[PDB]
Amino acid sequence: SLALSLTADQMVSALLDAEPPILYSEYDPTRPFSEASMMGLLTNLADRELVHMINWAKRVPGFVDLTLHDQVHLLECAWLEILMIGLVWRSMEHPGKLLFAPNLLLDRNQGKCVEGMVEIFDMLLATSSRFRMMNLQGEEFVCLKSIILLNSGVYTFLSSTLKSLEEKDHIHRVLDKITDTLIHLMAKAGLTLQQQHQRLAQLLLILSHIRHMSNKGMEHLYSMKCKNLSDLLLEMLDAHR
Amino acid sequence: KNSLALSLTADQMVSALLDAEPPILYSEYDPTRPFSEASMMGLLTNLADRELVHMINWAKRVPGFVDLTLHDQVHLLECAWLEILMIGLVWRSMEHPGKLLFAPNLLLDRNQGKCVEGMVEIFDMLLATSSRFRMMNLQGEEFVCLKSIILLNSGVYTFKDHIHRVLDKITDTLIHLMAKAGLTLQQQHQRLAQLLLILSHIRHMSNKGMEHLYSMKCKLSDLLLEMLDAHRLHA
Amino acid sequence: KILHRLLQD
Amino acid sequence: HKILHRLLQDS
Repeated sequence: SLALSLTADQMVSALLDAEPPILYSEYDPTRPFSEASMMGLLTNLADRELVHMINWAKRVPGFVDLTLHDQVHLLECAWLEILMIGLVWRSMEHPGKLLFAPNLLLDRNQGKCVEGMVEIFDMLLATSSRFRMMNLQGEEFVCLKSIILLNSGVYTFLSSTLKSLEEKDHIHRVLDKITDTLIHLMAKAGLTLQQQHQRLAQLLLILSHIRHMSNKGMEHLYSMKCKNLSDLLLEMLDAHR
Repeated sequence: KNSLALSLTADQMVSALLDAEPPILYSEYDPTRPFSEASMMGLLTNLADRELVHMINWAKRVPGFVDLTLHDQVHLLECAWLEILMIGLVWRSMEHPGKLLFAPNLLLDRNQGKCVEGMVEIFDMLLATSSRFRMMNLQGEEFVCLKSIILLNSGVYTFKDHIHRVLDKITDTLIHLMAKAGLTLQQQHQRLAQLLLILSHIRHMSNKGMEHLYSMKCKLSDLLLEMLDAHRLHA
Repeated sequence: KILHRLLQD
Repeated sequence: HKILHRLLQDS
């Protein structure tokens, strides 16, 4: 595995060059954004983002070393979290707004169009304002996002084999490398040791909030599946049920 | 308005957190070794309901928690209570691979959890966390730092500068504990990350667990129902 | 709310 | 084989 042999700088550049593009939605400002069209737009957007995410994940150092069954599992667990941290990162420079797409910028007053969504909107806004306060760096964000991929389903594995634990062990060695990378970045920005450990902890605690937002979001999503989404996003919701 | 918690040393922080630890409670002494779904949920609920009273008193002794308004205190305990119960359960179970030590007289395994629909999954996650704590050789001083972090962290964004100054202090304490135990600088920050990443899984078990609990009551004393209803309001 | 009482005792 | 499984596999 080359992932454990990457220097910190190579790790950052690998992650930066794998960044997916920022996709546009088919939002028509003249059309009245009803509740049905609002979710239509969000759903079409996420479905196209999933294709890019799957090819992004292949380029995360260490990911392709895992079995295909494990790759599937990690992505099934983490896809909404990954969508959400991307959303929150593109939204940093837009206080009080969520930039779902360069042409879809929303405040909390929208999304009340969709019942139960304004609470999650509020939480995504507060995460975005938190990243703004910390002045999160792009090199730190791609580390965080890679940590979500490798971490969110690492304790939900079947792991029926002693060798299925050896798969968990490699994921932890990669996670440790990314921690090393984050610390490297903070020392280079002039932070002291105490400041490095403090910032490192602050960023990882925000991941617990991202897990919370995704779980609440997922709960509403496979409840909305009951009410009257495409095939890939259908199998993704079904995984959390 | 300055907080006493920020002036505490690391050792002072550790000792204040140890001293505040809740007691290990027992469940009813007639747990018919073959359990049903109703007696399974009875014992667990009664035990959790008694633990809550001690949790509220432990929270009041976490340094800096009393500096928050009554509203902020209520909010944090409402968001965090099942996470706190769970990390407590997982901590006790460290010495019992394959089992969950809910109480000294109530030690269960996988297939006892089958007695309740869907509890199998959460049991398996709790066992994975405990076994992970065990392989990590989690120490009691680290465990109490982790449990305070969950209390202050898990509702901080659902509201804040005071909380974050306090969180930083606990981080300093956790690193202080790791340096004293002889870890290098790299081992210190790698271990810090590993421990805080596990908290995301605890958040996830609490979320899955919560959604069963407020569907069970849908399909428990007044304090437990008000704690439970605080999450159902968003379902 | 019961939690209010318990945080003052 | 689900959709995600195929897309991960496309070489």
